Amino acid sequence: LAGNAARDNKKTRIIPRHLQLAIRNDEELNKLLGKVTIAQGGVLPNIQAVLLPK
Amino acid sequence: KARAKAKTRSSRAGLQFPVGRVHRLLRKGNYAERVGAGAPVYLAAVLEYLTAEILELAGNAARDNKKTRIIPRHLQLAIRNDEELNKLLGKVTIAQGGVLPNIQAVLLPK
Amino acid sequence: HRYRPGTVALREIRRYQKSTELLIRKLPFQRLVREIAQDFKTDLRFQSAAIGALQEASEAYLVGLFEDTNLCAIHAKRVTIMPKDIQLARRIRGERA
Amino acid sequence: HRYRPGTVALREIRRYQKSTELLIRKLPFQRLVREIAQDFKTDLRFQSAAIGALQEASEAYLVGLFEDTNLCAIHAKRVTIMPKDIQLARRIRGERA
Amino acid sequence: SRKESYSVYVYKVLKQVHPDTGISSKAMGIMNSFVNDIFERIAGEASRLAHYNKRSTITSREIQTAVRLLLPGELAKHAVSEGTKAVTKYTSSK
Amino acid sequence: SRKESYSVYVYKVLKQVHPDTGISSKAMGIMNSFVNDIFERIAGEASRLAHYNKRSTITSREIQTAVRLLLPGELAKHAVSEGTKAVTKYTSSK
Amino acid sequence: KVLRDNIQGITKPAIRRLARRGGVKRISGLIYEETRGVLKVFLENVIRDAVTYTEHAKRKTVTAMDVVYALKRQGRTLYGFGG
Amino acid sequence: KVLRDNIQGITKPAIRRLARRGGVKRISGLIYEETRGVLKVFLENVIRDAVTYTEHAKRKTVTAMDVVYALKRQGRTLYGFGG
DNA sequence: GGGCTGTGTTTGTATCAAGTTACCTGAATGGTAGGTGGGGAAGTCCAAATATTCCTAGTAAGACAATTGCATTCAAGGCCTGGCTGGTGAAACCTGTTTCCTGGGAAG
Ligand SMILES: [Mg+2]
Repeated sequence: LAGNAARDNKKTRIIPRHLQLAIRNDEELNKLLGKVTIAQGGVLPNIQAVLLPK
Repeated sequence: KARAKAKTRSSRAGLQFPVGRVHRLLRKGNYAERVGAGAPVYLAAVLEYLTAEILELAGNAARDNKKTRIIPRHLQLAIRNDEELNKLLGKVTIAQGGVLPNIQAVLLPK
Repeated sequence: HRYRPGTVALREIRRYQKSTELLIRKLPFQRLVREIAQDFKTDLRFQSAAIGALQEASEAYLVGLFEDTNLCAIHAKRVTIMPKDIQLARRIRGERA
Repeated sequence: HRYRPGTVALREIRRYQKSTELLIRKLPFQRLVREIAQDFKTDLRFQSAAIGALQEASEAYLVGLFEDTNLCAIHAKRVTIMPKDIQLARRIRGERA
Repeated sequence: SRKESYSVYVYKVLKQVHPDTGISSKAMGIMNSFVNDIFERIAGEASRLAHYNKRSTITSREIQTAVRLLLPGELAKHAVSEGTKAVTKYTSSK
Repeated sequence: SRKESYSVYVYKVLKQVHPDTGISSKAMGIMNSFVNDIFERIAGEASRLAHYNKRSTITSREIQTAVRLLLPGELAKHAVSEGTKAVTKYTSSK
Repeated sequence: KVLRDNIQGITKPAIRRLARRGGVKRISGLIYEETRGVLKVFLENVIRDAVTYTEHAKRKTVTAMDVVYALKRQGRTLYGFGG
Repeated sequence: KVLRDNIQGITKPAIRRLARRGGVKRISGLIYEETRGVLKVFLENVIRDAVTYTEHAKRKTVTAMDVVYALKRQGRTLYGFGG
């Protein structure tokens, strides 16, 4: 899964953002590491669709 | 032949929890390979301070509700009355206890 | 004579925060475990101190859930819990992925 | 010309959910640890990979807090977070006794 | 067969600060299982303190750090000083 | 001196399903420390499975139960069957 | 042995009485289909962890320490039954 | 060494920028005296657990695995620095 | 002004536990010899912390504009409470069977 996110954003090497984003994209991989911070990752892109502009 | 008077190591330190039984639960629990002679002494004291501190507080709640024996409700209520005892057992359910009496003071009747 | 709404209710809160009784009864909770255990292994036995280890752990979770549900209901200027509260209670603790 | 309120704001949400940069700067967070460490033991040294182990763990907590704060603000028919939300966010997880 | 326990050693503490007090059977098992759990937290943090400093030895120093971690605030001030009395009394003997 | 690691054995897995892919230094350490942590969860639950059944022996049965506990749902179906291939291949050899 | 309709055994007052222990005055009528869901999630993460202990010792009875060992695993310790 | 007024080092935009990563559009002006409080609670439960490891090995430097061991204790695991 | 539910006080017995012990074995202690682990003292080198400036970026602020948040009023729906009926849950009784339950034992 870290190879795909490297490819989908045109990268040769896998930086930790991809490891941040390969986890929490898959459901069952996330439930294993549900408590776990990955260093230097940030979060997934997420808006609750109520803050959208008017 | 005979031998000397067997003085237990719980009486040689002024404790009540044993040190002979704790010292074979550090060599049959695979915690490490070598266990010092002073370590089950020091651990049977910390098992003895914390066994008092619940039962000290469990004695009061038995007395404040006119009871001779301590039922688990008192152990439920001695914990979570004290602050620092609660932060130790913050994740821990006590069986047959229920909760503390609590209302959020917004549900009071009008 | 006629109680107002919120008077017999508040009698129940000081009642059940005092007792230590079983709220979920035994046999309609024992048979709940005979549904979930059938998937993972058929023909299992249970010691009654292990069913009771669940009846005092499931009641240890809902009471821990509802007391953290009712924080949300008070938080939305309400006194009524709703199933949008629980589904947002559990997302904060991480108890559901 | 003149942006409406909520337009430059929503540009920031898709901006910072994409980068991996440091939001809390280094030296005004390094000196924060030189206040709390002074109580427990004076004259301690810190490896810079351990301060950075905190700068990526404190920012791992507030973002985990604010994303669970904003669930409450939306929950009270609002779009504004308030300090009654955080103090009720933390009481649900048990992160403050 | 034999079930080892800490039930006897509760009456030797219950009759120290409340000498006119009994204790029920089902409340013994809580203070029984309080001990076995608070045992292996302190041991199982002193155990993992042995690997973190590359020693095969549980000293009586390592139990002291594995009580200043598990016990919060004011219990961590007493249960340390309620152990170092029982060691200094122990080592001056024998 | 010598720091043992699992960094080399990642390139022997990274070049199995993505042969045209590199991996950075600071992302190696995550997959390094993913291994050492998911090692001692499985070992440290197989360890405590030895005491619960009164044996001094970690078999290859006890690692199988300490993977059906830590891994949830669909990983617990594959990583069991991705081990019993590597054992039956192993024992038919030698 | 199969006995169905027993997630509906958690009756309508027995969820209200659990609500009263949490300190809840007024509830909705749609918690009852939420509580039975969150309950069966919690028993499909304990019985699934308990049976793998009882199968491992090749026992046919999930004993009292088994469930406590399962609740030890999740980080919700239960005293009073051993373990 | 003593350097005060550094809970005020967590500046007003750097709490807003942390708010934007959580997905928050509009904030109040009274989060700033709440965030600095909840932050120093979280660092008085990590540094208090980290220093007892560094004192135990009689080290004077709280190293990288120490903090990770402290965050291991609370149940918030940090990968990437070891441990 | 009245009423309802919670609360209290007193008695008897059943049950639960407190009591003392008998043994008997398990384990707990005493005395010792051995090695090993760890603890302690040292040193070159190592990593972090500081003193500095410099520049720059974003922090801080002052102004303004518009939305949102709040407070009220409106409208009714939803839920709480209670008068009622009955179906099951539980407690007491009986057991055969099944499983364990280490424990010992035989045999390949
Ligand atoms: Mg043959």
